[PDB]
Amino acid sequence: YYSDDGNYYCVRPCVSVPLSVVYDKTTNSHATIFGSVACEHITTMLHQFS
Amino acid sequence: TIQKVTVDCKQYVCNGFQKCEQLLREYGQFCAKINQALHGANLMQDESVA
Repeated sequence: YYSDDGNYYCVRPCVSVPLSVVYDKTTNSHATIFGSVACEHITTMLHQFS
Repeated sequence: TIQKVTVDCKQYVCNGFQKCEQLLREYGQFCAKINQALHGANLMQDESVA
């Protein structure tokens, strides 16, 4: 898109980051993997445990 | 080996729109079956590698 301000922007799509759940059935314990995502992006796009 | 791929069936079919998501349910429990089949394939691949 060629904007009115004079800048050109590449427009990508949105609304989904990859998520996996590690599950241990015997101890009923679990953990979450945000695959291919650095922790900085994760810590940015939530509001204290969104 | 082959590349291990999984599919977020709900996101792939309906792209997040709720009107689509409502109508997805008249087709059996299709997305769960897709997920289970891909999970089993990837698990068999991992056991083969080991």
